[PDB]
Amino acid sequence: WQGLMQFTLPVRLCKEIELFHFDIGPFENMWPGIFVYMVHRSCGTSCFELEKLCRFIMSVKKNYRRVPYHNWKHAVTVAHCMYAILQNNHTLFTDLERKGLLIACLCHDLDHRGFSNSYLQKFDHPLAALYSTSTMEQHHFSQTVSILQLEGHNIFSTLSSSEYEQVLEIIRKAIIATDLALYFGNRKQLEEMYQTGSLNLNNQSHRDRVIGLMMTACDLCSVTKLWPVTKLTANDIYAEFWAEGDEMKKLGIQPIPMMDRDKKDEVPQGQLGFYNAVAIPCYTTLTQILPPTEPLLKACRDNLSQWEKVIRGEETATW
Ligand SMILES: Cc1cc(C)n2c(Br)c(CSc3nc4ccccc4[nH]3)nc2n1
Ligand SMILES: [Mg+2]
Ligand SMILES: [Zn+2]
Repeated sequence: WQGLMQFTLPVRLCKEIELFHFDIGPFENMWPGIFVYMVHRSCGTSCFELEKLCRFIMSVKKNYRRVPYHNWKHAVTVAHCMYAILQNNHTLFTDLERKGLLIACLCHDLDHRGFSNSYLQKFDHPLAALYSTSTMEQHHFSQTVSILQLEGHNIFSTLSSSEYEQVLEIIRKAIIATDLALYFGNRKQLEEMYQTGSLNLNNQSHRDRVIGLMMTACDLCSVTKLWPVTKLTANDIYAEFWAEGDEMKKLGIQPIPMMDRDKKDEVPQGQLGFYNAVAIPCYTTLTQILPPTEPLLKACRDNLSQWEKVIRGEETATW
């Protein structure tokens, strides 16, 4: 925490970090510092007490598990995408939203066990008893509130009780929105609002939907990196999915192909299906609403053409 307070971002990165395609991968020692940097530039140096923010960040890190994908790296990656959207669309948002959203993104997968909502609900895990829908996401929000209530961690203590209640609702809605089950309906409504010219960012119901799609766009942003980085991250995603598949075999339940390591051949077509059904529509709608986010769409389209290249047998060396 102390070290973090003395972190300065190297000047070469100060330019690169503002770009959507920025990959945090090669800077692991600087991830906590990169988050403080992004909060300071977007929100401001006075949004949070520096000691409480650093204490908060280090507890958030401790409370992500050593799972192949839903880990600390993912949290900082999703926060960086949100940083880039906010910097590109700064004055469409309030200080409270900028605060809420950077924090929501860092916390949105807190205490992830590497198990899907399907697993927990099929195996009637206690979390699924509590949280009937959006099971892990309700848990991630609960974990965020637990961390905020730690001694020295309440980064929102400069707020009124009203504003505290407001920022918790921004965060609740933002984390819940990362349930991909909710994405399909959210994007369909946004697409209709946009095509019919009814979308109004000063309409709070519209604004909540736009924020939800920003949360999907940031959660999925590995598909917006340069091909080699996207391809490396896909390996982590499958490491985790296949471990769930293995855990189901043990328990006498057979898994869906995506979670079955003995169906690895179906990955390229699986990705094609994921890009067509989820990622391309997501970034397509976000770019309509927030034209500065276009680079995410262009990058997503580039990676789709790369998966097509893999499918027709034309890819290059792996390492
Ligand atoms: C960044 C990201 C996020 C999500 C949610 N991803 C998913 Br889901 C996938 C995998 S799509 C897929 N379908 C398959 C069918 C059979 C075998 C393998 C398959 N992979 N990638 C994601 N990336
Ligand atoms: Mg999640
Ligand atoms: Zn996530």
